[PDB]
Amino acid sequence: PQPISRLEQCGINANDVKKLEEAGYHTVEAVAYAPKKELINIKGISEAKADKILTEAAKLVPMGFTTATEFHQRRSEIIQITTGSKELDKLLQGGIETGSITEMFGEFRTGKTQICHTLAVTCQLPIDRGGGEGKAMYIDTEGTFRPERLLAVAERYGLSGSDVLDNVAYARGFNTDHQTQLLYQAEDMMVESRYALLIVDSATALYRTDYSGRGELSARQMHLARFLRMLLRLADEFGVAVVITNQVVAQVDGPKKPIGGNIIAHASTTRLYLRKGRGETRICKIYDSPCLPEAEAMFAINADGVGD
Amino acid sequence: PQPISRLEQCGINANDVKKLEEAGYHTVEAVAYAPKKELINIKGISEAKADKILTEAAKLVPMGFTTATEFHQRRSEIIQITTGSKELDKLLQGGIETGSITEMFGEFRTGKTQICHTLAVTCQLPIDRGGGEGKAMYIDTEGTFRPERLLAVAERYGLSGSDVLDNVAYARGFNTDHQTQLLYQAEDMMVESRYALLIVDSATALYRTDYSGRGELSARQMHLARFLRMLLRLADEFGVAVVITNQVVAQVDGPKKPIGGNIIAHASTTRLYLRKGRGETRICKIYDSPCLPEAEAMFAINADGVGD
Amino acid sequence: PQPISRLEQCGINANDVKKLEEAGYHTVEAVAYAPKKELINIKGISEAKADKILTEAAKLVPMGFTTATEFHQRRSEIIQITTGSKELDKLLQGGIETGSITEMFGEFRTGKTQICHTLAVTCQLPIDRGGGEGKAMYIDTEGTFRPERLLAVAERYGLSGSDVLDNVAYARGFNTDHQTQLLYQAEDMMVESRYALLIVDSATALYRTDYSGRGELSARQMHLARFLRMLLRLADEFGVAVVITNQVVAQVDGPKKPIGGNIIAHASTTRLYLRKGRGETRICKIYDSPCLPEAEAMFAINADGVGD
DNA sequence: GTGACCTGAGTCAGTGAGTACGCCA
DNA sequence: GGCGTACTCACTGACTCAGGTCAC
Ligand SMILES: Nc1ncnc2c1ncn2[C@@H]1O[C@H](COP(=O)(O)OP(=O)(O)NP(=O)(O)O)[C@@H](O)[C@H]1O
Ligand SMILES: Nc1ncnc2c1ncn2[C@@H]1O[C@H](COP(=O)(O)OP(=O)(O)NP(=O)(O)O)[C@@H](O)[C@H]1O
Ligand SMILES: Nc1ncnc2c1ncn2[C@@H]1O[C@H](COP(=O)(O)OP(=O)(O)NP(=O)(O)O)[C@@H](O)[C@H]1O
Ligand SMILES: [Mg+2]
Ligand SMILES: [Mg+2]
Ligand SMILES: [Mg+2]
Repeated sequence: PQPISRLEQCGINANDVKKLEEAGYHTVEAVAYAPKKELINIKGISEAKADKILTEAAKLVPMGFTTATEFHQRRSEIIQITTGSKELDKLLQGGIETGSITEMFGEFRTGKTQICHTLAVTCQLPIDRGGGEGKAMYIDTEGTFRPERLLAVAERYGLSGSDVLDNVAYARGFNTDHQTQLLYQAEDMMVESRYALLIVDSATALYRTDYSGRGELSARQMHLARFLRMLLRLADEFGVAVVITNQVVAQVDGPKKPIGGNIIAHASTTRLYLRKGRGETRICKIYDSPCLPEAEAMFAINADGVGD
Repeated sequence: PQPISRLEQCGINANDVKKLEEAGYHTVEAVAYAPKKELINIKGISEAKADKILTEAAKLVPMGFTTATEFHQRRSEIIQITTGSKELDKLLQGGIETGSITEMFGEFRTGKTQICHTLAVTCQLPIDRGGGEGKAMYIDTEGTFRPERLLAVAERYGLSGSDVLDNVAYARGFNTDHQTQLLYQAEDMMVESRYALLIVDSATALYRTDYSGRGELSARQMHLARFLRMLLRLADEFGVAVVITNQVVAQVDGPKKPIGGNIIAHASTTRLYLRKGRGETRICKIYDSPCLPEAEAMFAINADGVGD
Repeated sequence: PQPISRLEQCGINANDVKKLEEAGYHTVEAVAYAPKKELINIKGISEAKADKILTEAAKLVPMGFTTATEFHQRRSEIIQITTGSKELDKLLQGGIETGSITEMFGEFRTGKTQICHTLAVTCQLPIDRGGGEGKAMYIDTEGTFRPERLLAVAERYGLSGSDVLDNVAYARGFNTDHQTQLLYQAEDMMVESRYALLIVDSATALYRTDYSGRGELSARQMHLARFLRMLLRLADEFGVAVVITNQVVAQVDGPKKPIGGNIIAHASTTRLYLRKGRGETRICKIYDSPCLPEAEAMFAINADGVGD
């Protein structure tokens, strides 16, 4: 957490610091991730303070050509502890690749919210369970968040108390504004919420309800792309696992197809697939990942705890 | 391959040469390549100083009319870094020419970063396997550069695990402005070396999330043109391949076209479309190349690297 | 044509002829075309000197009216260069005409470079079959010169060998001032030897990438007008077939119009819109030509060249 | 042979750029 | 297999002539 408040000590005007904090941006990394074009439109920042803040931000962080040795060493802060029920974290080697946009693009009845609760609990798994991690956020656009499931999966992982594992943000969207403000206040600049989980339950569901037809596609997807960029910037800020879900559409043209299309196809790092099949048990895929190979898995929910 | 300070050794004022060095010109070609307008825009340079700088620059480097057979004998050595797949480096004649800019685009899960990952390693190779006898300076904006592959690459090529990572230069470049900036830092830090492959993985991932909406589109494409022209400058200046990769959007008629419009369409020399095929096997196509004919590959993304 | 120092040997003092030799006036036709306002601003020459050199040049070069009947005699023996395709041949009424500016624009992968490459070899074919029997100059601005593709054309028509790469002269413009300066250097290489093609592989790519905004819009259109003026001077004093190449831009208001605006739109006698057709086969439609219809035709790019 | 004085009058336009964005049984 | 809508960007500079009137 290297925020705009620590930027004050660098010699930056306090008034401009607060007038940037009142905007979306909250950290030196945030402005260093935005052009001069985005800084030019903040009222009270006029074409000179923006540039000098750009130079100060560029000098403050080592945002230059490295050799990636340090990048592999930074891989150590990143843990994939998605245990689930069976064959998670073994065949699906990367369940939570912190710093990457995991995307459970799946189907109804195939346990996307259930696995989201599992993921939220596992991101709170202590150091003894293969690494201890924090928790910062949960978006509930479709209004399906039952912390009773959190308690049930807590008992699965050996957690007696689930109120400690109660996710720090039960925010909801109600519309396409993707909960603008929480990305801004919850920039996770405190001492907690480091290597946390940022769940967006049905991130682009509301983009389907509110935004409608071809007449609103451009605005819908540009809003979506700005939102996904905000997610990616949040992930780049320290390290956080951006785990989102998504629903399928039906290809009447002549069986799942992306919703959000190529914006979410390219934005998300490790995109994922879920299937029901036969019996109670359901199948997944390992689908997109620059590191993992295509494969399938095998899992089932229980009442006293859930896998995938 | 002649450092800019050598013009000072000719007799040009030391203050002028250093102020040009921090002006974005780090080779005797950098000053010669640009027009007088950019040199004039530099602080401390008048019209006369710029004119004498241009004359002394044109004195050294041959800006003349060499017959096409001279260029053909220059074309005997092209290096043509191999791809790793027998069919892929057969569709490409010998590979990809060094000294021209190549672009790879496709939908998700098409192995653009896979081709980059298994084609940058093939540059720090003896020419016996179509190597380049150079290094890499992979630049990557989305963080698709997952280090697990980055250190699981080297088991097939015949090289140790130490001298693959130690021969790449990775930064992030999480801005539209940071792309050209990183190009400048790369030029000034790699003039004193012998590189064979500069990779700009996602040239246009950052020209969507950043410059949102029309009206803001023209500045987006002007910045893209600036970046692409400086990119092309690194080809004549250092004789390297500068492979970039692209993305797609749904061309809603009311399904596959590259982003960047007609600015990335023209600057690129060779354009490769990667598409998911029947099963794990991929399909590559020659979209837009000056010498290469249109044909399809069938390369398969294997664990060691792109094979067939 | 006659070189600059022809009447000077018995006329003006050789010193001022060598003084104006730096100003890029390497033929007495060029001095004839010269405005007095553009000769007062060069060093050495006074009012009386400028007037006397202009009177001498006007004595050497015809300047007034001429009955269109005799100019029809000139136009009946001009040479039209074969394009390399049989169907493009009749479409362009004998192919690319000489002594005038021709401009083919289009999106990528439309074969604009490919037609120029085949034009560079068909520049040397005999008078009974090919275009002008002369050395082909290839001022190139994108680096997409492929001598290999030149050869494949040489196998056809039975002019194989590197004897076609010796005739072709290849420059490489690196900016706008230099692309303009290269026409001063190219000015003297055509008064001493026969050249029959003035391919500027992209007339406007560097204008697009050099002058950034709207503040530079008046400047760049002025400079481009000057460049097209010297192009027209070359075309109408050497009788070379200038073949410039234009890119495209996308209309956002409502769909691909060429870049350059009302300057190059008016100042490019013949315009072609090459468009991709189906498969490997592309289409060439006429856009703006004062003497041939606005139809559209067919062609394709093979491993041999741009033929059927 | 001696002996300086007095400011008026405005002008004349030019240059286009730049695509995005899936949907539904 | 019948489905549309979205707008903002700016800098440019060189220019000349004209005179004529007196007494102590
Ligand atoms: N506690 C449980 N025990 C066993 N099976 C369960 C349990 N909870 C849910 N399930 C099963 O898992 C499915 C959950 O599907 P899920 O995709 O999470 O629901 P949804 O309504 O599609 N939510 P979302 O996809 O986030 O919009 C249910 O339909 C049941 O078949
Ligand atoms: N070890 C491996 N063995 C086999 N296949 C692998 C292996 N690692 C990666 N792959 C495959 O390579 C594919 C390419 O990854 P991909 O999703 O294209 O990365 P990306 O190019 O960064 N994504 P995008 O930007 O959407 O193209 C994966 O989906 C796997 O199918
Ligand atoms: N040997 C060949 N055989 C057949 N077709 C070929 C061959 N070489 C190139 N082509 C075709 O020519 C196309 C390229 O045309 P080109 O003239 O390079 O377009 P351009 O618009 O000038 N390129 P850019 O630099 O992106 O503007 C390729 O996409 C192929 O379709
Ligand atoms: Mg469900
Ligand atoms: Mg890919
Ligand atoms: Mg071309």
